[PDB]
Amino acid sequence: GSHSMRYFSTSVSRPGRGEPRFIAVGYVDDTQFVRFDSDAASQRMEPRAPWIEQEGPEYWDEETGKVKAHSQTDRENLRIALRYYNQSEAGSHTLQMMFGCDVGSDGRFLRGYHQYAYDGKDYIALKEDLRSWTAADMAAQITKRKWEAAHVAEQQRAYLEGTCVDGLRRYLENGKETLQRTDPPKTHMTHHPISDHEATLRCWALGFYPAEITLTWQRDGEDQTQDTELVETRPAGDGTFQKWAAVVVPSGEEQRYTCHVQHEGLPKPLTLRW
Amino acid sequence: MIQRTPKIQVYSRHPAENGKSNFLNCYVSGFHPSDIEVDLLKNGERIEKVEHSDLSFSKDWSFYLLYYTEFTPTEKDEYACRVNHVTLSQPKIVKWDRDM
Amino acid sequence: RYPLTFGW
Repeated sequence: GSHSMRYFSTSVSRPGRGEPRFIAVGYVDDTQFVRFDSDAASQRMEPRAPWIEQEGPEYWDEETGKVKAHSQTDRENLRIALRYYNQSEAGSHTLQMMFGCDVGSDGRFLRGYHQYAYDGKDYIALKEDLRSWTAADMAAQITKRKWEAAHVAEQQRAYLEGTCVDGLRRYLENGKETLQRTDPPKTHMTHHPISDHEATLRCWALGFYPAEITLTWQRDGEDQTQDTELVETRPAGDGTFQKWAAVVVPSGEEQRYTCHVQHEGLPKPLTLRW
Repeated sequence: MIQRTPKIQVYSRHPAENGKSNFLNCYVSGFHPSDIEVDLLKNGERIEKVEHSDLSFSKDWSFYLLYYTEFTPTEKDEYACRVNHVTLSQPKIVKWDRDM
Repeated sequence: RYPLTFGW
């Protein structure tokens, strides 16, 4: 199916306690593969997945340069945004950036992303056409003008459509045995009496990949609405993911309930009964 | 500036089996800003071999982190996750419900 | 492959 590549950088100012801390992480789909922490001693983009280790000194140099270069511009962007907003140098501010590209089933370009957030809210973003910018506010509009006069756009568009999808194609091939595997969920149900007239039913989905999954409870084939409790899909810590839905059930009624799990890695969607 | 309070999940990597070595996880997510204090507890005690994932964030700019350490569950050994953040008036301790 | 970045 479709795939993605993403970079997530975050700078935080530590006023009176040194220079800002820059952290950047890289993902193909739901699989991190690189990192750069400015408070690290390597001072280099480091690998975080096996299939990226096979990249040569040339690659690591290039990527190290671009992230280190970014960290520096960011640290000066935190300064500029203090001026733009007339903010106090006593307060700590955050500057996030996400960048990446979506591709289709055979590796064609679908969408490109380059956008920013100041203190957790939208700052400036590249519209879908990769031709224009959207500015969240008056400050971001100053930088919208600067990137317009600088013609940043036509550079980002060429990179996203080419280099970015070319790179994703490559990673998907080098990380083939992993980035394209589809692990189905290990499913099962539990039972917890809460107070003699009520018992929680809990449906489980474990060790699957990718993270996209649907858990559906039912009472006589009738979807429940939030009498059920979903938990946010969580990372197992080993490349796979987990999730569970629960319902509170009137004692003796347990068997009226069914669980319904849909996942890419399944042939047919499973249904479970206590 | 505008702050989100973290959601917390403590759990194990694999289905816990006493005597069988595993991994305990604490997943903090959907918070902002990124400065956060997370501890894995083995009977009220700070564990010293605890690692975490590289700072990352979600579509809404909110941060998430996985804290983890290897461990072997037992019938008596209790485990918790303690989390502190600007949005919290006091540390929040989430107990590992071995079978939640 | 890490992106190029620009000043605000």
